[PDB]
Amino acid sequence: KIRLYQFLLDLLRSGDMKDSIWWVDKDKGTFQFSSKHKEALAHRWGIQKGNRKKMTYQKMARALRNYGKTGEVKKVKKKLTYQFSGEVLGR
DNA sequence: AATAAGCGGAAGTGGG
DNA sequence: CCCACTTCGCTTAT
Repeated sequence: KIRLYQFLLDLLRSGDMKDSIWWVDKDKGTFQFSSKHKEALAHRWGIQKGNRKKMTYQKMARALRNYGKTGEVKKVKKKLTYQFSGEVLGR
């Protein structure tokens, strides 16, 4: 199956769900979620995984926080803003 | 109080 | 048993 960071990057690269997520600085890999439309994006994540329960942004963001040590996706100090690693962007 | 964003421990569940 | 997520209490700022 597809990893969450790759699902998010795929969305960004295709301009699907443009109301839900967008680049802030695409060269740096900084991207941002919509306050009001993030739940439809998380909902789509959960379906794509076939999960038992419905996926919510909180649980998606819980998953994102695990990337913080290994580094694929880091939280930026702005509202709803994260950043892909350079390694993630090069692939 | 209310609310949205943000955090991390911990047990559960996947993985041709 | 780790991967790679998946499913409260706490905390801060408005």
